[PDB]
Amino acid sequence: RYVDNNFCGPDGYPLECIKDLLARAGKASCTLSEQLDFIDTKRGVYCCREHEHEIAWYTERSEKSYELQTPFEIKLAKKFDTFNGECPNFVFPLNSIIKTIRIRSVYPVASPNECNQMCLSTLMKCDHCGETSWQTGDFVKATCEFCGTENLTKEGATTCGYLPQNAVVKIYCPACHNSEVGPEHSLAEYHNESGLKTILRKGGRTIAFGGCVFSYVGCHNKCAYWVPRASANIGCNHTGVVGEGSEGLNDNLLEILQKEKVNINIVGDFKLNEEIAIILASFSASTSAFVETVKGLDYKAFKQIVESCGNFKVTKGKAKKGAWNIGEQKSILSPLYAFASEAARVVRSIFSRTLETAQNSVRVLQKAAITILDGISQYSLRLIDAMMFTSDLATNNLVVMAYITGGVVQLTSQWLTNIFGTVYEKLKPVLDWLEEKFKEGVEFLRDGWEIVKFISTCIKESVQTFFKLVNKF
Ligand SMILES: [Zn+2]
Ligand SMILES: [Zn+2]
Ligand SMILES: [Zn+2]
Repeated sequence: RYVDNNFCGPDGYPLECIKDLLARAGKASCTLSEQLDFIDTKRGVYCCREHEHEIAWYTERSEKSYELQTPFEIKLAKKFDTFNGECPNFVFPLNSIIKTIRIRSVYPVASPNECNQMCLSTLMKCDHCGETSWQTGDFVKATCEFCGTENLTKEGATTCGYLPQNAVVKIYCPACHNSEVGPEHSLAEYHNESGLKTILRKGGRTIAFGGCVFSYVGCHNKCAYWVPRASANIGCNHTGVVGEGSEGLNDNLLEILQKEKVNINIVGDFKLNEEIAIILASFSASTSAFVETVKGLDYKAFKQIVESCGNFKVTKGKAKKGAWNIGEQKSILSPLYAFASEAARVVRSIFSRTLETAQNSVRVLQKAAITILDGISQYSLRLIDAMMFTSDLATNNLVVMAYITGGVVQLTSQWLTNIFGTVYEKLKPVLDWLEEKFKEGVEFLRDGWEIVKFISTCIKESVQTFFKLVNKF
């Protein structure tokens, strides 16, 4: 059984066998340092006659007596210097600074509408698809971004995203929706009805998830509010990764984020990729504000907006060691890019959905694509239109491609109207060609995409064929 260098367990709480040792010795009321000196006299790891409490973690804790040590007393956690091997799961990430804090007793909030909802992610299999990816939600259920379905949380790597100010977690509160109990219930009633597996201690009930320890504050509008009473900080307010496989993931986060300023490095041309779009969304108050923000976006505006927050420095050119290299297309489902803003959640969903393509025409795929996009947000269509037609959008997501590509027949009609002054009968074979191309379904989505960009901001082989047809009239 592995402990830290203060002989507390992997979950941050003291061990029963150590409390019994110190109690028999009459050291229970002593300060932490005196208790540890005693334990060392008993040979530390081998102070128990039935255990070998190998020390895996190095932690710095308050002097508070051992029996009163909790995850809320930790200030620093990292791998123990002489421990050769991989670490077991630990409540906090390694190489992290730990901070600690009805709602008025926690945050300077004027009303619940000023609280921000944290982004909680779990790495797990989606039953609906078979894919394994980072699903976004809370500590009870999460949504699979590929298909939009909800799955119950399972054991695996977990993370909380970048901490917003006044961070809360909003959970469906069955105690309030159950009309027999309703709002104004007692605390005991909430925890008995919620049905989720909390960690019960003499000091209350808490939840350990994604590098934070949450506690219950209160309810509003039949939702329960939890707050990260304790949270890790590995750099730029990121809370790191905990759970199976977290050690490798943390190494990737620490290399990039644990700096005085996080270097955002745009490699090659500045294109509004999925990764850049969500980084900018992180700084937008609302989805509607983001729609206005992305209009006319270029590198300079991106640099100014991102750097204005103080935690980042934006540069461009060649890839650099230790920098946040953006330009090679990487998955947006990661502990990195775990932004908690409203606009960021919409952007993540838009660029992560897939289509159920089965020999369908472009017109059919567009109808399905719009249905998906409308479900995500009523601004999703205006947001995509802005990114595509007032900026320089690039993606390989089929839902976004299907929505835009299906409109090429209307854009072509208007484009030909603008060039030649009206719609001519001689130009019908160009529209008829597109209608036949729509029968290719997925096979034409990339070809149409390039055509839309060509006419949108007015040469690839798909456009050379189309353009040659137009030049016949
Ligand atoms: Zn023991
Ligand atoms: Zn899925
Ligand atoms: Zn409630």
